[PDB]
Amino acid sequence: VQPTESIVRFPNITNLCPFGEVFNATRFASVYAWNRKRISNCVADYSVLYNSASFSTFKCYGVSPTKLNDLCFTNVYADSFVIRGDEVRQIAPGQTGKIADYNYKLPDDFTGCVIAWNSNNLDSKVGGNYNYLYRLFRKSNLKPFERDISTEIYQAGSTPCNGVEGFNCYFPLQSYGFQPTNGVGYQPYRVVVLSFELLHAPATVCGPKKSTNLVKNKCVNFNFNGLTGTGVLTESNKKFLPFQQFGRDIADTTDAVRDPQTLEILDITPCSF
Amino acid sequence: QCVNLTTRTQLPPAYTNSFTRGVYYPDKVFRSSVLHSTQDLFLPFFSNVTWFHAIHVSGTTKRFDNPVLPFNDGVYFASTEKSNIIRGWIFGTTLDSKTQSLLIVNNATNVVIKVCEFQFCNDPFLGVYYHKNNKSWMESEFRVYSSANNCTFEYVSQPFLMDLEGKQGNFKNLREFVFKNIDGYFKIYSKHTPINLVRDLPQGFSALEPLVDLPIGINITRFQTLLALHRSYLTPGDSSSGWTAGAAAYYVGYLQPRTFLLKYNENGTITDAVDCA
Amino acid sequence: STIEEQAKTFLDKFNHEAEDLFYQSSLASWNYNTNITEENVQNMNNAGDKWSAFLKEQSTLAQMYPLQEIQNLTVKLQLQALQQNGSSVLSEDKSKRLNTILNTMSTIYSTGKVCNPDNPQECLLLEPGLNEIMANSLDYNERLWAWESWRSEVGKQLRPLYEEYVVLKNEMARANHYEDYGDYWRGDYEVNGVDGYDYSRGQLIEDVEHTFEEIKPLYEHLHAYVRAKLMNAYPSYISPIGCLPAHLLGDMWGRFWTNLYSLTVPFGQKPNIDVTDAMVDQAWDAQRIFKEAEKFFVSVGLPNMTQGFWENSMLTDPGNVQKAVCHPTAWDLGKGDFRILMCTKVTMDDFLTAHHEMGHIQYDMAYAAQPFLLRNGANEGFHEAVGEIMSLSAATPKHLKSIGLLSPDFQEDNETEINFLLKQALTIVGTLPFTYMLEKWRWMVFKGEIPKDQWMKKWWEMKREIVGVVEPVPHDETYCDPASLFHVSNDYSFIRYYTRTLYQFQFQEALCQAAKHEGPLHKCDISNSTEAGQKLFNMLRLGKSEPWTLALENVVGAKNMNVRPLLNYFEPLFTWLKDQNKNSFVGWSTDWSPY
Ligand SMILES: *[C@@H]1O[C@H](CO)[C@@H](O[C@@H]2O[C@H](CO)[C@@H](O[C@@H]3O[C@H](CO)[C@@H](O)[C@H](O)[C@@H]3O)[C@H](O)[C@H]2NC(C)=O)[C@H](O)[C@H]1NC(C)=O
Ligand SMILES: *[C@@H]1O[C@H](CO)[C@@H](O[C@@H]2O[C@H](CO)[C@@H](O)[C@H](O)[C@H]2NC(C)=O)[C@H](O)[C@H]1NC(C)=O
Ligand SMILES: *[C@@H]1O[C@H](CO)[C@@H](O[C@@H]2O[C@H](CO)[C@@H](O)[C@H](O)[C@H]2NC(C)=O)[C@H](O)[C@H]1NC(C)=O
Ligand SMILES: *[C@@H]1O[C@H](CO)[C@@H](O[C@@H]2O[C@H](CO)[C@@H](O)[C@H](O)[C@H]2NC(C)=O)[C@H](O)[C@H]1NC(C)=O
Ligand SMILES: *[C@@H]1O[C@H](CO)[C@@H](O[C@@H]2O[C@H](CO)[C@@H](O)[C@H](O)[C@H]2NC(C)=O)[C@H](O)[C@H]1NC(C)=O
Ligand SMILES: *[C@@H]1O[C@H](CO)[C@@H](O[C@@H]2O[C@H](CO)[C@@H](O)[C@H](O)[C@H]2NC(C)=O)[C@H](O)[C@H]1NC(C)=O
Ligand SMILES: *[C@@H]1O[C@H](CO)[C@@H](O[C@@H]2O[C@H](CO)[C@@H](O)[C@H](O)[C@H]2NC(C)=O)[C@H](O)[C@H]1NC(C)=O
Ligand SMILES: *[C@@H]1O[C@H](CO)[C@@H](O[C@@H]2O[C@H](CO)[C@@H](O)[C@H](O)[C@H]2NC(C)=O)[C@H](O)[C@H]1NC(C)=O
Ligand SMILES: *[C@@H]1O[C@H](CO)[C@@H](O)[C@H](O)[C@H]1NC(C)=O
Ligand SMILES: *[C@@H]1O[C@H](CO)[C@@H](O)[C@H](O)[C@H]1NC(C)=O
Ligand SMILES: *[C@@H]1O[C@H](CO)[C@@H](O)[C@H](O)[C@H]1NC(C)=O
Ligand SMILES: *[C@@H]1O[C@H](CO)[C@@H](O)[C@H](O)[C@H]1NC(C)=O
Ligand SMILES: *[C@@H]1O[C@H](CO)[C@@H](O)[C@H](O)[C@H]1NC(C)=O
Ligand SMILES: *[C@@H]1O[C@H](CO)[C@@H](O)[C@H](O)[C@H]1NC(C)=O
Ligand SMILES: *[C@@H]1O[C@H](CO)[C@@H](O)[C@H](O)[C@H]1NC(C)=O
Repeated sequence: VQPTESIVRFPNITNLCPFGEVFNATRFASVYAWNRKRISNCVADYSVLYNSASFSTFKCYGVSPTKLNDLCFTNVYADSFVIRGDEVRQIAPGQTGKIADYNYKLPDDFTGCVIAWNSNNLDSKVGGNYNYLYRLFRKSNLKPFERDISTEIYQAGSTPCNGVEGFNCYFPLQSYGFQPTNGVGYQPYRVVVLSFELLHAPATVCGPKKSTNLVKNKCVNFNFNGLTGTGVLTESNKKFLPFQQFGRDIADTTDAVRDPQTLEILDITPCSF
Repeated sequence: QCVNLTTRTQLPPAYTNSFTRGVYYPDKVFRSSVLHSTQDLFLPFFSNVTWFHAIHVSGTTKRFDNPVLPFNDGVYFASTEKSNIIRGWIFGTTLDSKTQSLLIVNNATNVVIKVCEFQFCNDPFLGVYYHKNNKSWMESEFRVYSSANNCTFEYVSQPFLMDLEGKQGNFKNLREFVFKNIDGYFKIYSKHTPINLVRDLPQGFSALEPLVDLPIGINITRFQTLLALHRSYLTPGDSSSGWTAGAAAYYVGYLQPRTFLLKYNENGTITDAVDCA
Repeated sequence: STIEEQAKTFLDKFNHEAEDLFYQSSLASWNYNTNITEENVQNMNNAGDKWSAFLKEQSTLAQMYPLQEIQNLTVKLQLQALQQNGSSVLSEDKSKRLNTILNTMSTIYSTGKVCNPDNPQECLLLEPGLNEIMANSLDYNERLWAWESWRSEVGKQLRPLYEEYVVLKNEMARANHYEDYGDYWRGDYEVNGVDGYDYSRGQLIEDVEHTFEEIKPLYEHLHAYVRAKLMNAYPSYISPIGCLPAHLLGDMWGRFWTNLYSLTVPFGQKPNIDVTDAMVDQAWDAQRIFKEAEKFFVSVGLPNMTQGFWENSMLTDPGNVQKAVCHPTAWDLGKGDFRILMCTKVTMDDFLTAHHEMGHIQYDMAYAAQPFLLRNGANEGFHEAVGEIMSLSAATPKHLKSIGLLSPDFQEDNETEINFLLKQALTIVGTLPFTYMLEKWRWMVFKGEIPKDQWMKKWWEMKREIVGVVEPVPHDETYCDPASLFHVSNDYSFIRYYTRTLYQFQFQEALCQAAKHEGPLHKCDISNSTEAGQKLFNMLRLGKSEPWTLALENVVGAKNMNVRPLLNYFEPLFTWLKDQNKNSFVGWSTDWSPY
């Protein structure tokens, strides 16, 4: 009547999500041409992202950072781009400015986390790193999650711009000046945005289900895949099929279950009273 | 890139009374020496199953039937092959670029499983070339989809090289498949039984085991079978003609909700079944 | 579609481009100043030429936007600061002639030598020889010879150059819709479009004259005391009724009376507060000095210094292999980079100078949150005032004994207080009548109230009436004595010093009242006063976006400059001078002359 131990068994954590591909990417894109990598059909370990002091901002909107590994989703979008330091807070639900209106805008009901870190050691070079650009002028604000790769001359006045720059005719894309001697605020900050989407499709991306150690000849409650029972687990002499997870006796009661890590059959006996 | 196929005389579709085949494992529960009753999507023991022929006569009907068949609740796909003519299937709703579809095909090196909104064609097929120079086939001309975009699922297997030569004789291979789409999960069952027949697969019992469970929230209404074609120097034709189909035939049976009494033995394998109808 | 939106778009494009361009130019200038070579100078020249061409193009582009249709004050101020086409309204030949005149006057002032009449093989230069003779020498004949030689060898050469310079500047000012060049200079104090905070151009002259009339008694008492003290060192050269001679003021021109402290010291038996020995026995360094300055600033309530300021500035002399200019300057690169160029030695003077430069840097970081054209002080004297208030608050004995330099058992005697007040007077109030007279002479020579054949005549008349300075020998119209100064021969304004002298004491009194400090004003310390820090940051944040009157009202509570804080700063010294001038004749008479 006293289940002391509580064991949790689950299959091995394989097929990790390619977070190191978007986080440790060599070449990032500009804020106007941000990449949108799709993350699905993998286990996303968000503990390695939160437990890392390299990131300056780890704000999560509509979700808690600790409970990230305890939730499932259908697909995650990773929006990676380089932004200036003094405009990192513009990447947030309900913010205005030049980046949040003309380059990248988040919806008011955005559910996800924004991650950013200083990249002055990589994206800054002596003489000026003019490889990153940002859209400075646009006729209207952007919709949530919308790209704009247009290079049309911004017509700021009534005079029609004949595809050339001049009076009231400015180029929409302007390049950042990233020198290694710039102070905090003007230094390049690589920022990634993890957008969580939940649809009617089955949940493909979940958190890594932790696994505990086994115990034999003790009354312990168990949980392998969905079986929440209580009994004594001992080694069995039967052999299941290569696909059958658990079994049951003639009385329609859980009798045995295959361990998702060792592929061994363990008998289940109810603790006597 | 797609090329249609001409010189294909139309013949009335044949039907074959299926035997007790079609029973699979409805769950992952182990049972021994018991008779369990299940109420799930199964195939009746005797029903009309459409027989599709793929042969090539020596002269005076060349049949390469691979039409778009409906998918009501689940299809029972049985393959009687001798040279691996059937490469895979194309599941979906309209097989257009407006809705997502399921692409399962084996191109002799990997098992490609992609779920994207492809732009398929009327006659999607693979081809081999009987090259007498190096005595090798080295299949090519993968003509299944023309425009691939917005992929949400992708899976490839380890590289291999299956037998692509054209065997002569009887059907020495039987591949049975049962496809189900419930709760957004696409369940695939498979069973391989070495047989030796020419037509009208013999009566028997084979419990199909669960192979994969692909989570894809897509609607499956129609499906098309991906066959293969043989080409050599003795084939009159340039673009649409000049090909021959090896001896092969596949069967398609639709599932219906019925009650079945499954008989398990001391090893957890289904031996017999009883249909209540 | 409107003109205001087009102006805002143009201003955004300018703030994007000019920021990076000025940052590159400032990087080149910093590499040249910290490392003198033949490549850094070429890079700096190229960057400066590119920046000047960019500014000219942007001004010619912005001139197509009317200023009467803009209703936003910020955009209007940015456009007005950008449309300043000063050196481009004149003709090409006239502009080239004016540039040639400026260059030749700068070279005459810089490359100006004078040889001894008895030693023609060795001549004297301004900086090493003339300043030394006018500062540390006591011989009447030697100082008179040096003064006459400087006024004759260089003054006479700049007479026609200045006569053409004034005409060219008047033409340029009239082309820019101004009355004269003095009006163009006073336009820096002009603010319009704000109700109650307006300030015209003649009102500046009126306020300066009123402040000078209110400060005249203190300067007259100080002049009487200095004359009584100098009568001892010169028994038969200075009269107790007349004015002081021009070459006996401790300076080449009589601007600062700091070098007269050794002769006019009230109590020579007690030495001045000098913590240099206490700084060298505690093993101090320039790093420690700047760390203590940062600690003071963060205790006031201002943010810390950036990491780039500590990992990029050159706070010490690099050595003999690398040459650099050892002039303390605060560098604002523009893109969040702030540095200080100073060959800091272990000295109390360098301590106060470091506090001044860090105050400049704090002002820069405070107004860095505004557009490029507005990233500047509210007026041409706010930066120096913000630096000097910190330099004064750091030099108090209370702050010194709280840091650890001064012993805690050191008592505050009133004799040392009087000596410190007299030094501050000689270095601050001594240059106020000189600045006023020089600026008034320049204003009246630009407006046209002084004919060309009376320039030096009226100059000496004013310097004898307004200031207590009389010329030793008569100088006719060929001895252009006024042009012997750096700021007048290099086209630099001078009223900024008077304005900053008023502003520093106004800010000091305001921050001391906000710090809940009682007693005299000169013994006030605002180190641990966060209220005064916030009250000053409210003014440093506005920068140039708001009028200087609004900034003044935010920092002191009045929209006009007042001299009463300056008089309150020297109240004990005023009483002591009134007590020490009982038998002496206060004032001066213009009829006396050393002829
Ligand atoms: C989940 O991962 C664990 C840890 O990797 C697996 O446990 C161990 O798996 C190996 C391989 O199947 C078992 O065989 C051992 O292999 C090593 C290396 O070849 C060999 O040196 C040993 O002598 C042994 O043969 C091993 O017994 C097993 N347990 C331990 C304690 O190592 C587990 O099998 C994985 N489960 C799944 C479902 O992938
Ligand atoms: C990007 O690369 C860095 C560098 O390797 C990864 O940081 C490592 O994280 C693991 C996780 O436990 C630590 O054991 C290593 O010590 C870390 N490296 C260093 C140098 O400290 C980081 O995890 C990578 N990003 C992702 C998303 O995986
Ligand atoms: C193959 O034949 C068909 C019909 O004879 C050609 O027409 C296509 O028909 C399908 C379905 O009926 C449509 O989805 C296509 O849009 C049709 N195509 C065109 C161009 O109308 C088809 O074109 C033929 N294939 C080739 C490659 O010619
Ligand atoms: C398929 O079911 C039908 C139902 O009776 C049967 O085949 C039919 O036979 C009649 C008799 O000529 C034809 O007219 C129909 O066209 C046939 N229908 C189909 C679908 O084939 C028979 O029970 C089943 N077919 C076979 C071959 O057994
Ligand atoms: C069978 O299909 C697979 C997947 O479509 C092919 O594998 C890819 O082939 C392309 C083109 O050669 C390569 O760029 C990819 O890197 C391959 N990916 C993998 C995972 O192998 C394969 O080449 C095809 N084989 C044949 C014979 O057509
Ligand atoms: C047999 O050898 C031939 C000789 O080249 C090759 O087949 C051809 O290879 C060339 C080179 O890429 C291409 O024209 C085609 O890939 C092939 N053409 C034909 C008509 O087969 C190849 O090495 C071998 N081919 C086979 C089928 O075994
Ligand atoms: C002049 O234009 C500026 C815009 O550059 C206005 O500043 C805005 O002020 C409002 C309210 O104070 C803020 O919410 C905006 O964020 C400001 N825009 C910025 C900082 O870019 C300013 O208000 C305008 N002047 C007047 C008198 O309306
Ligand atoms: C301002 O506050 C600081 C911190 O409270 C004062 O520094 C302390 O002064 C007392 C008095 O001598 C010392 O006992 C402490 O050791 C000092 N603190 C530290 C960390 O050294 C400071 O005296 C106050 N006043 C000024 C003018 O700075
Ligand atoms: C891909 O298809 C999915 C199906 O719902 C859709 O939500 C998504 O927007 C599509 N992506 C595109 C068209 O880029
Ligand atoms: C599938 O069909 C259901 C109802 O028939 C519909 O609600 C749903 O939107 C469909 N999904 C797709 C992807 O077409
Ligand atoms: C059942 O398994 C036993 C061994 O466990 C084996 O001897 C027997 O042949 C198997 N029977 C069937 C029908 O698979
Ligand atoms: C100063 O400039 C010279 C000339 O290029 C160079 O050799 C030297 O390294 C520079 N000094 C420093 C400290 O960079
Ligand atoms: C200089 O600017 C003023 C107004 O700022 C303008 O009236 C004048 O035309 C400009 N000069 C030239 C030569 O365009
Ligand atoms: C300045 O730095 C000190 C220690 O280095 C710290 O205690 C203080 O909070 C900082 N002040 C800021 C960041 O405003
Ligand atoms: C300084 O204080 C002493 C003692 O109170 C007094 O005798 C002396 O007159 C004072 N001197 C001045 C100049 O105030």
